[PDB]
Amino acid sequence: KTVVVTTILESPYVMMKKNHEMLEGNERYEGYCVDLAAEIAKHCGFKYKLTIVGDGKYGARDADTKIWNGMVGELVYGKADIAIAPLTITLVREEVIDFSKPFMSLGISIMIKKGTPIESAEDLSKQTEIAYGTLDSGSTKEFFRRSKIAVFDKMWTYMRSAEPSVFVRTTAEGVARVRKSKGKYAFLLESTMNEYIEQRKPCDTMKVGGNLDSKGYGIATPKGSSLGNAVNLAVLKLNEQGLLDKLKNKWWYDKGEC
Amino acid sequence: KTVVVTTILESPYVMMKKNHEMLEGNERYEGYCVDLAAEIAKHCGFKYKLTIVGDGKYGARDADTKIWNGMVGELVYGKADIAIAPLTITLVREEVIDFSKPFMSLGISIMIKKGTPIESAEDLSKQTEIAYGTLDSGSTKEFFRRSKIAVFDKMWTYMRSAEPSVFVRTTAEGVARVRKSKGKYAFLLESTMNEYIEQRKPCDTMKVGGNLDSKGYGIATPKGSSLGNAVNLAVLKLNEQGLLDKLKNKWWYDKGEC
Ligand SMILES: Cc1onc(C(=O)O)c1C[C@H](N)C(=O)O
Ligand SMILES: Cc1onc(C(=O)O)c1C[C@H](N)C(=O)O
Ligand SMILES: [Zn+2]
Ligand SMILES: [Zn+2]
Repeated sequence: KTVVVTTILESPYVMMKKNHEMLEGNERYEGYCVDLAAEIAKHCGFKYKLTIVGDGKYGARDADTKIWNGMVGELVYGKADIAIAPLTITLVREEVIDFSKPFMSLGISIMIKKGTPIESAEDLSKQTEIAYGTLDSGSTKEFFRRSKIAVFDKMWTYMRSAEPSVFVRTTAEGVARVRKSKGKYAFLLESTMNEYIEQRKPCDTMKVGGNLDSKGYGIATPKGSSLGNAVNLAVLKLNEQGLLDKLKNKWWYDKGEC
Repeated sequence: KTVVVTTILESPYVMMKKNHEMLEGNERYEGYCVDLAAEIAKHCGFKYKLTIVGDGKYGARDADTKIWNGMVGELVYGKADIAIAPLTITLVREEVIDFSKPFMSLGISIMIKKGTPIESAEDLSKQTEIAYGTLDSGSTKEFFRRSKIAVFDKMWTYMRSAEPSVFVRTTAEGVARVRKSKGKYAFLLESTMNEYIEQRKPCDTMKVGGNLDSKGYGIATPKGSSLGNAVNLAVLKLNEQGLLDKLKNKWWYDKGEC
C-alpha cells in the first residue's frame, strides 16, 4: 500500500536534516526531491516511504554481470515502487524502466576551479595539463562512452585510460577534487549540480561555457507500473503551475551563499 | 501501411521548398521536422506521407463542443497516425494523446520590435500602451489561461478582454503585427520561434528577458498507438547521438541572416 520511494543523498535534492537523528521516517529528510515527493504523492493520492538507495548509485548495467545497480536496479528488481531523484532519462534506462516527462531540464557542463584557463569541452580535449573526469555509474559517463561526436570521442578516449582514474564515486568527490587540484582538474557533471555548487562557499568553482547536450530528469517507475500514468500527469500539472520553478529557486538561489 | 504524418507549416520546422511546385509528395517540404521525420521513419522502419494539418492549428479543445482541433484533433479523431511538429507537451493534451520524451526544450518568451521599452513579463503586466497577445489554439494561450501565478494571471485577464483582439491565428501574423506596430505590440511566443525570427531579415525583432517557463516538444501519437514506443526510443537515441542539436544549428544559425 505504502509506496516505496528510492532516492539518493545528493544535495540539494535530498539531504539529512541537521536534527535527523531525533526525527522519524520521511521527516528525517529535506530538499528539492523531498518537497517534490510530498507533492507528487498528494496529487496522486498515495502514502509513501523515502528510502536511500543501498549502493548510493544512480544506475548502470554492469558489462559482465549485466546487473543494474543504483536506483535503476532498485526499480528493475522490485525493491522500490518509484524513484524520485535527479535521475536522467536516457535510452538504455528507458529500455528497462519508465520515466515521466522531465521535471527538470539540464545538460552536461564543465566545472572548473575559478581561474582555470578553460572555456569549452574543445579546450579540454586539446590539452593534457588539466585532467578531467566524470561521475561513476552516471549518465554523463555513459554519454561520453557512447558518443560518436569528434570532441567527445576524444575526451572519452583520454578519460577511460587516464591514470590515476579521473572518475569519482560521487559528485561531492568530484567537487572536492576540483577544489584541491589547484586548477589541474576539471569536472564534467550536469549543469544542475554545477550551478548549485557555484552558489556554495567557498565560492571557488564555476560553470564554464555552454552545456554539451540537452536532457532531463524524470520520475521513474518499474516498466508497466500502474503508478506511471498518474505520476506523469502530476509532473505536467506541477510544472504548468510553476511549482518546479519555485522549488529550483528555493533550493538553489534563495538559499545561495555566494 | 504508409504512416500518415500530420504536421504544420511553421518555419523552420516545415516549409515549402522554393521549387515546391515541380516536386511531389514529401519532397515538396524541407525543415527541421522534415529531417526529423525522415530520421524517425528510418530508425522505426516505416514509410510515411507528410500532410499539412487542415485548419493550420496546433490543438485546443472547443469549450462548448469539447471537440479538439489542430494536429491534436487529427490524432484524436483518427485522421493521422502521428504528429511530427513543434507541438508542445501539456497536461490537457497528454490526457488525450501520447507524446514521446521531448526532442526540443524551450519556454514562453517575449518578442519585441527592437527599441521597445520592455524587459520582462512583469513590465508588460504593469503597463498598457504596449498591447500584447499570443497564438490562438496553442499552448501559450492555454498556459496563461490556466496559470495561477500572480503576474501571469493578471496578463491573462488583460489579454482575454482586450479589444481589438490581441490574439493571432499564426505566429507569422503575430510577428508581422510586432514589426508593423512601431513597438506598440509585443508578442508572447515560444523561445524557439523567437530566436529563429531574431536571426531573420529585416532583423528588427528580438527576444527580451528570460523564458517564462520550461517545457518541450514531443512527437505525438494516438493514445495507445503501437508506434508510440519505438518513436519514443528513436527520439532519445537521436538526441544522445547529437542529431537533434545538429538539426537545430542547421536550421537556426548556420542559415541565420543577421
Ligand atoms: C545528479 C547528477 O549530477 N551529475 C551527474 C552526472 O552523471 O554527471 C548526475 C547523475 C545523473 N543525473 C544520472 O546518472 O542520472
Ligand atoms: C510552434 C509554436 O511557437 N509558439 C507557439 C505558442 O503557442 O506560443 C507554438 C505552438 C505550441 N508549440 C503548441 O501549441 O504546441
Ligand atoms: Zn547525520
Ligand atoms: Zn539516424
